[PDB]
Amino acid sequence: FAINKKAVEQGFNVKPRLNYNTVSGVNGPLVILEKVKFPRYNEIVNLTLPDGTVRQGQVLEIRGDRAIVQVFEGTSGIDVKKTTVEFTGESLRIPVSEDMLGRIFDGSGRPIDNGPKVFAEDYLDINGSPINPYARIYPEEMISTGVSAIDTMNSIARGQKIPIFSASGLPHNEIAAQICRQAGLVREENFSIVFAAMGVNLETARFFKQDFEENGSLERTSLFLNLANDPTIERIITPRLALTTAEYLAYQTERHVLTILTDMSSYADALREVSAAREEVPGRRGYPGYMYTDLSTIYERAGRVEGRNGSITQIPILTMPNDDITHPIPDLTGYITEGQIFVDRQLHNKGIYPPINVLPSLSRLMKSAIGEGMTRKDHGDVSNQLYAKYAIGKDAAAMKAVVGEEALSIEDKLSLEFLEKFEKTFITQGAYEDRTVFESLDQAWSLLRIYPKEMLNRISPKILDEFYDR
Amino acid sequence: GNFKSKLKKAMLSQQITKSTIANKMRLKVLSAREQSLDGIFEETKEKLSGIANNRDEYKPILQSLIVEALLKLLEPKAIVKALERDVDLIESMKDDIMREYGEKAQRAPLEEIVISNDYLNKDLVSGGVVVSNASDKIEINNTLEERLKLLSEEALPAIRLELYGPSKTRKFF
Amino acid sequence: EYGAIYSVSGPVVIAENMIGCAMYELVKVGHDNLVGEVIRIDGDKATIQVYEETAGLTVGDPVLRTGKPLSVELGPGLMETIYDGIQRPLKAIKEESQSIYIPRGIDTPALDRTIKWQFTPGKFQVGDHISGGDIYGSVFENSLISSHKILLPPRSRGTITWIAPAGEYTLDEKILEVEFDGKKSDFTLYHTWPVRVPRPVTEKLSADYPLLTGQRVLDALFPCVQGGTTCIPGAFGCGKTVISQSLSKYSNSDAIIYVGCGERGNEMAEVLMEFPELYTEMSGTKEPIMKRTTLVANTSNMPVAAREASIYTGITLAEYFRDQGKNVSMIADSSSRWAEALREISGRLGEMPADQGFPAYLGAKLASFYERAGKAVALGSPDRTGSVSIVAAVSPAGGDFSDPVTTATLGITQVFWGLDKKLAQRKHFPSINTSVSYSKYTNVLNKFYDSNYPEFPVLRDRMKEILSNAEELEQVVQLVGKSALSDSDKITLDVATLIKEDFLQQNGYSTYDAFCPIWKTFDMMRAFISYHDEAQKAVANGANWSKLADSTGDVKHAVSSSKFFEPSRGEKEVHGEFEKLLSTMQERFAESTD
Amino acid sequence: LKEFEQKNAGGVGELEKKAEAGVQGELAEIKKIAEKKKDDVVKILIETVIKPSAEVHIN
Repeated sequence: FAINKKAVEQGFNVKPRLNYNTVSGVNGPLVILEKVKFPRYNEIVNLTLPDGTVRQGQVLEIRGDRAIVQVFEGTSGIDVKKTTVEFTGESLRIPVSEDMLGRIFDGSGRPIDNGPKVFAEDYLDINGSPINPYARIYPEEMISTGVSAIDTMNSIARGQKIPIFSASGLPHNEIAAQICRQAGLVREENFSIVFAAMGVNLETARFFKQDFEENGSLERTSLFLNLANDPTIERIITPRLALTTAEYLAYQTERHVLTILTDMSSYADALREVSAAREEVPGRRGYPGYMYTDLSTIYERAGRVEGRNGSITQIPILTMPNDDITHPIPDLTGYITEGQIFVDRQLHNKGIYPPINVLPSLSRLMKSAIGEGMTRKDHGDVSNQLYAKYAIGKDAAAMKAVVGEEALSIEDKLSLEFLEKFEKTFITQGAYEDRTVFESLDQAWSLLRIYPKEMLNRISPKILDEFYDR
Repeated sequence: GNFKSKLKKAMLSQQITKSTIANKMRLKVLSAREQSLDGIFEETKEKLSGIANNRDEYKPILQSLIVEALLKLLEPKAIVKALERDVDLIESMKDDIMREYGEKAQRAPLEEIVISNDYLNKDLVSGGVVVSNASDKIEINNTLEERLKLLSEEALPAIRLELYGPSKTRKFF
Repeated sequence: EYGAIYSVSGPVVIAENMIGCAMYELVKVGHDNLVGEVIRIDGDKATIQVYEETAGLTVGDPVLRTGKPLSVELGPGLMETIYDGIQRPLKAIKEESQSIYIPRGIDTPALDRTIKWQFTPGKFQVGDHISGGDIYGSVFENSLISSHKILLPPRSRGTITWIAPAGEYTLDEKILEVEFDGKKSDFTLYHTWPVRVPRPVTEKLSADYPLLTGQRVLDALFPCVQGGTTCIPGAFGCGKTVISQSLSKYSNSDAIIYVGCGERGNEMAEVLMEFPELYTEMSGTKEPIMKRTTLVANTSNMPVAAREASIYTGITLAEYFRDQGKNVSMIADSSSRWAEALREISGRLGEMPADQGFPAYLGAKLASFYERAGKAVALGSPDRTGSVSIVAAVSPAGGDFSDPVTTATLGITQVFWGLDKKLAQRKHFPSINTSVSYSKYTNVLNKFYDSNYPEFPVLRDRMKEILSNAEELEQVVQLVGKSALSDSDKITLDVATLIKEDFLQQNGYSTYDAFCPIWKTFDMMRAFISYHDEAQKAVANGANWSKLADSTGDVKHAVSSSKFFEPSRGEKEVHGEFEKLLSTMQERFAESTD
Repeated sequence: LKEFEQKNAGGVGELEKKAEAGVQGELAEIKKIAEKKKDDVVKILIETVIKPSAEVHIN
């Protein structure tokens, strides 16, 4: 109890900071100082324009009495005679407290809800340290979402980094809204949700706010809003702040935290912007040849620790800017993040909400997540048979489109019928409709029963004998 | 369909109302805490103003302030800007600091000090000093009020810990 | 010497007053004595690569030399132990610091200084003459391995003066004192060795003994041999983990060094507790398996530099063990991440890159790294022999599958295992591509086959020809469907489909879904080829193939279920079932042949 | 529909007390603890402000 006193005893310690006026060169988002008396690497500074406005920035590289500062919030109106730059001797920090729940912060982590300052219990370096893998708990405890497709073919365990691959003009926002509306486990504690909004438009923000107010979950959540009308440079910081806050909450309060990272595309764009001016070697498509490491740093910050009940699950939102999967961003993400959720376009074109195509999607952790005691043992082989039948229906329809029904065998017609029934009754569900995993299994068995006992080959004899009938 | 829509609307109205109420309550609580902190800061400013008015206390404290500023600057020359009514003690301790700068360091003592012929607004600061490089390009502010402002945020976690005791919800620190 | 941190830029540091140093010498930097390496010499200024984070540094900070290259410790306690990229026990660090994080600058001995090991004098006595790399006594380590031999480090010889007696000794205690030209050498249990220098050896030798893996297809079509390399390219979710688990849990290797560089980490979070309980009765009923393999991990969040040092550490340890004669096989997560690190560090240095932005010396790096492997005769008076195999994966994501890393790898590899992706969406595993893959060891493995399975080699050619015909025929199926197919063509199509479904699937986890011995695979070869040839012959002699298949019927189910047998049922019951299945199928064909 | 609406129109009035009753407790408790610790905080703050320090940079 008193250990907090021991930690914070250093607080009553005041150290001054030098005021430099030595602007020696500036080119866009870079400023150069001189004779700066042993500057620390990657620390923070504050700028006072002659008008009387305060900006912020950090040092990026240092040589003998020459430091390059990076200014997040613009660079216009920079003189050489009325510039006040003062160091801080530290990397940027954040006022952290459990109190922030129910608060709304800008992209710079400042209240924008007409509220006062929050009396933080501590401060943290925005960037974190890697966790020893020796103290990592492998995921378990499958998570319900009220959505047939995910809960039936791509089940999710507590603690997981899985992206959503969508394209422009898709309801991904609404999908996430439903997911947070239908959180929880089938086997409780209401989830604590962190939302990181970077480079978005007003309508999306207002939609999310109204959704949270409607569900009432707002009171156990907080937001970081960064729009398209704000400096790009600072845009890369918001995910770091959100992740640090999630770390604090989960691993110092033992809370189950759900994080919704939005528009990784914009984050990658900002990375490329900053790298281009820095003149780094372009790895591919202009993106620097090391952004993979940054993505790893962002994504590998999730899991379960040995002695911490609290858990953090990351669901970043990714938009491929070609309606393509070969784009570098999703490729690296797939190399990084276990599990993945794809989003269909034809189903949306066919007005089938939620438009999802299971086949490209994959969950690399659903194996252990499912099992006996949480679901009937058939669930897995049922899903496998569903995959087989679905793929057979797809390619059978494709080949029929060339030859037609005349060259089709009966099993082809069965595949087409199963495909149509599946895609028009099973996957589809209303905006406020949820299904238990067992109900989903019932639907899957009912649809499968169209075929006879023999065609089902991905199922062991006993499972067929036990579940082929009602 | 109209009934279902209206029922959803009623749910929205109730949720909006309750969320607004919760926000108002939390804002009021936090504002009250802020008011308490502001009162504490007012008392601290009053204390600083009172202490600045005793030359006996002001002399050694001022000397230590200037010594710290110089030991930060590490320069063979320096300039000092302060209030006109404080120049007396500065002139008193000029030589003392002249030797102390080197004493704390291991190089030769300082060379010279210039008292700038221009002074801060009285209302701006109750007391303190502002030290500047001989070139008047690098300067350090040790004004007591600035000291208070700087401390009012760095030490805030300990302040809140004292005011509200244990966190009661942190199980690893 | 001493110097100041003149300039810092990310993972690159520039010091001064560094005149007596040599490139690749270890150095301590910063107030926390972080580790680094020397690269460039600029008079007195030197550029240091640092294996640790930054932002705590500032101009004018102290630096220290070490007067030694980069090395790792060799001796006891290496096994069952998980280290970082620079050989630091993660568990010990965690349980000492009492923190979940990984504090920077933390330094610990590479090997425990608390265990007293049970040494016994070996083939030498007091007052002898010995040479470099000679075993002079052993020490018991584990139930699985109970004789950890101890030998002089290379480049050391002379006449020994005294040998220690048996008993319990901590590794730090001297046990042998030698006189080359004077008593200037006393040797404890363990020692160290510079990573960059491959360890010596008596002489290289050919490698012909097959390397078993249990996987049906690999041992069938593209076998791997003890001593030699193999690349496994593919994208995410390509079953690479499946092959890793299979080869780790099942093999004849006398030691395994699993290496994880730029990996998900959670794979560690699963395997670590999976590994020990996955008991395997190697060397008889010896349940423990973690004694069969160590593991060094290097997650993505780790500093980039370590992602290279890890590979050198792993190869060094593998060579060290092979020096004892026990066969070894080291495994890599992805050299692609290593290439990424090399490119990033070279770019930060600023030197002009080669194609794709990669440093030109990458090819030479890979060539030497693979050259380190092979089979040879270990140096030493007892005259034992060892051998090391190697396998690694690739991460092609640049928009092709001929990226310079892949090309360089293929240039030195003998076994290639291409992987598809659609098979994953088809849930078909292993998801290898029989269309684009090859091996170069069958020629010599024919000798071993003739030793034990002389019939075996002559079957695989026809086996693969079946598939070749399958994809030669599928074209017309897409074009105009099945309109002019003869009975033989349908026979080939259907038998190839049956092969793909049954013989090309290790799916599931069971006795028959986890391992397959050589003999069971050979018998399945026999059954499949017999069925195909008999059906073709029966139709050739005159038989309506549609009618013939509809009448034969359950032959297909019988042959397919043949795989569902339990491997290792005494090699007789399974053999008897194969014999009776063959007899039944041949008789059924004979009745239905005409 | 009108009858249902009549319920959401009179809902005002209760929320006032429902919130204010709760708030007073914490308001008073914070007030009392702050009053108790005023002098201690002031003392420590003054001591810290007047604290004399003198440290050359590490380098």
